[PDB]
Amino acid sequence: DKHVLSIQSHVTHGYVGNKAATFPLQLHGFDVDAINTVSLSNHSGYPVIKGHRMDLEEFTTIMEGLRANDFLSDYAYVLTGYINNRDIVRQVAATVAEIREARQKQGKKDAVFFCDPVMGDDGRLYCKEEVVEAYRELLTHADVATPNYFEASILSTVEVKDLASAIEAANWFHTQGTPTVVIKSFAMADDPTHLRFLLSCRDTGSTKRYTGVVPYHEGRYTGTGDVFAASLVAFAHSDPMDLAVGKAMGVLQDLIKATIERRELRVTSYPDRLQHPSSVALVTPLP
Amino acid sequence: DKHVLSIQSHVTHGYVGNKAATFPLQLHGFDVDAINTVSLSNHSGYPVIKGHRMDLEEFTTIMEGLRANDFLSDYAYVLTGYINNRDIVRQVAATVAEIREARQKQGKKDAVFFCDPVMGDDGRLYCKEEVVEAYRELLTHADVATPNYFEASILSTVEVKDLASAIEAANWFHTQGTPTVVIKSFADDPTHLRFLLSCRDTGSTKRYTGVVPYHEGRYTGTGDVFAASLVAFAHSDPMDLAVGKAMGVLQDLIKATIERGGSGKATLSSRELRVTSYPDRLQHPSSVALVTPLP
Ligand SMILES: Nc1ncnc2c1ncn2[C@@H]1O[C@H](COP(=O)(O)OP(=O)(O)O)[C@@H](O)[C@H]1O
Ligand SMILES: Nc1ncnc2c1ncn2[C@@H]1O[C@H](COP(=O)(O)OP(=O)(O)O)[C@@H](O)[C@H]1O
Ligand SMILES: Cc1ncc(CO)c(CN)c1O
Ligand SMILES: Cc1ncc(CO)c(CN)c1O
Ligand SMILES: [Ca+2]
Ligand SMILES: [Ca+2]
Ligand SMILES: [Ca+2]
Ligand SMILES: [Ca+2]
Ligand SMILES: [Ca+2]
Ligand SMILES: [Ca+2]
Ligand SMILES: [Ca+2]
Ligand SMILES: [Ca+2]
Ligand SMILES: [Cl-]
Repeated sequence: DKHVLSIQSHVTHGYVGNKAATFPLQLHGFDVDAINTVSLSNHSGYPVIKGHRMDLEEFTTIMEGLRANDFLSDYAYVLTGYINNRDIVRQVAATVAEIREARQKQGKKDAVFFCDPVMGDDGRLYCKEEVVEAYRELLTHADVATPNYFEASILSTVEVKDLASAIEAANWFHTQGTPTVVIKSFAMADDPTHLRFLLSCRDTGSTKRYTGVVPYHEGRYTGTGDVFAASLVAFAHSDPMDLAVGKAMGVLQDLIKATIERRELRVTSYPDRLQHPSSVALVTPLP
Repeated sequence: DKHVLSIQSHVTHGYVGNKAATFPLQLHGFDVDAINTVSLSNHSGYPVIKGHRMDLEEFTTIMEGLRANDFLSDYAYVLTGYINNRDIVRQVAATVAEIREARQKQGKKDAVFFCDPVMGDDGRLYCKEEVVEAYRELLTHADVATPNYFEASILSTVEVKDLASAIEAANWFHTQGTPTVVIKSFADDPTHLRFLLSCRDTGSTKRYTGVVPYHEGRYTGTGDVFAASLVAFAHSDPMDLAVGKAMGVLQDLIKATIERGGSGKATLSSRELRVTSYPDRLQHPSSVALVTPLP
């Protein structure tokens, strides 16, 4: 039951996408079955990016092999990240539905679909508007979504700038049909040394909300969301979602503080820290 | 020092090529830069295999990204496995030469190129015939080669059936220009497999042999974890101890695969190597096979 289908980027150099997600999940005892939506030399922040991008036919070809060999019922978890292709984003919906059906037929626990709606960061979109709408549709089928504040803002049309606006953005995701939302971080004008996160859990129609903070470290980091979502899948397998978010945040804080001592996360260097973070973030219920 | 360029297959399901090699190398503290020569649903052993295969242009496109960002001097190790493309196999010699020149321009020690000539197993080619000769041409530029006994047999044209025949096959590799050869396993005594390590400086050859328990059944990915383990141990062990430790890793891995229900009669899925099951045993195997000098 620790089997994840991970639909994300591959880079030869550096740690984003399946390069950020695979080692942490393997360390936690998961089999990671990766579909590499792109196979590039490196992440999009280097001066030169080269390599291959999947089209829809390449994705449905891989699916045909997974289907033919009866692997689809293996996937207790689906984790989607960088896709940046309208046709493949839409196709994930059918892929998740076919996995749900194969698992239901075999009497296994429902799959948990973690959707990381990877679109941009730091005010910059890296996809066409058609990808934004495709994620709005796919999120009608997600169990968990892990947007950064920029993605939560563009999907909901709420500027996420504080806890109130994070909650309005999260409430949009619930209405869309995602029961569990993590807005991974936002800056606060009124609290400049912290980043705040929100965990919002819709049932009753009732919503349990949790918040907390991490230190706002100087500098910019790549692959933070990708290690975060992978770590969240790992912890959420055995922990309630609030404690799973706390551990995942602690993993990210150990990795960032290591990088400052010691932009690229050295995901490989602190294997102990990926499993047992030096501290957990408090994840406290809101009234 | 601990940076590997690994040119091998990617599979979604199961544990061969880059998926099999990457986790062990990461646990040993290496950055693995993977070029995925194919992106397939699963290994060639299953009834159905689907997905994308690199052509030479896709390979040179990735190399341009690595060149333009000045990453080539980082590669202290080059490891090749599944390519199954005559043009890309041919292009690896130019890639390695370019890395050696980038490294010297930065005052770095020379790279070590580990060439796993991935072509076939159990007496059957699963590569195009064209690829066999391309491996003969690449092996003259390899520092270390890790053929299975079938690959050693088809490259040298010696039937590797026993220690003497493995030695004749290894001598062919050395004459071809490969200084260090590991024939990973061959055939009394039904309950063991024997291996050969052969090191040509000198003009002299130091040979070693050893055995591992033979386990009933066909495993896939065993060569791929072995070559990755060998790169990892050879970074801080003499080659004979590195072979001993890599054999030990494989014995633990095969025993964990059997114990989780992957016996000789179990499904292909059940026999997939349990690469993630015992990460400590990937670094520190429960046994180290003896690698004893031949006279
Ligand atoms: N500058 C920062 N200081 C502290 N923690 C950070 C910082 N940037 C990222 N993080 C951590 O990484 C996690 C994910 O990063 P975030 O920027 O929210 O997502 P993404 O990488 O997708 O944009 C956050 O929840 C937080 O734990
Ligand atoms: N059936 C087996 N029993 C025991 N060890 C095995 C078995 N198959 C493979 N191994 C181990 O895996 C290593 C590599 O496997 P081998 O079959 O020689 O290469 P390949 O997987 O490339 O064909 C061997 O050196 C040995 O240690
Ligand atoms: C290919 C790829 N995947 C994922 C991410 C996000 O962490 C980026 C952006 N660095 C990227 O370029
Ligand atoms: C795609 C691929 N890579 C590597 C290997 C070697 O173990 C095989 C054959 N199982 C294969 O099919
Ligand atoms: Ca961010
Ligand atoms: Ca960032
Ligand atoms: Ca992200
Ligand atoms: Ca074999
Ligand atoms: Ca020739
Ligand atoms: Ca030579
Ligand atoms: Ca085999
Ligand atoms: Ca092999
Ligand atoms: Cl706030």
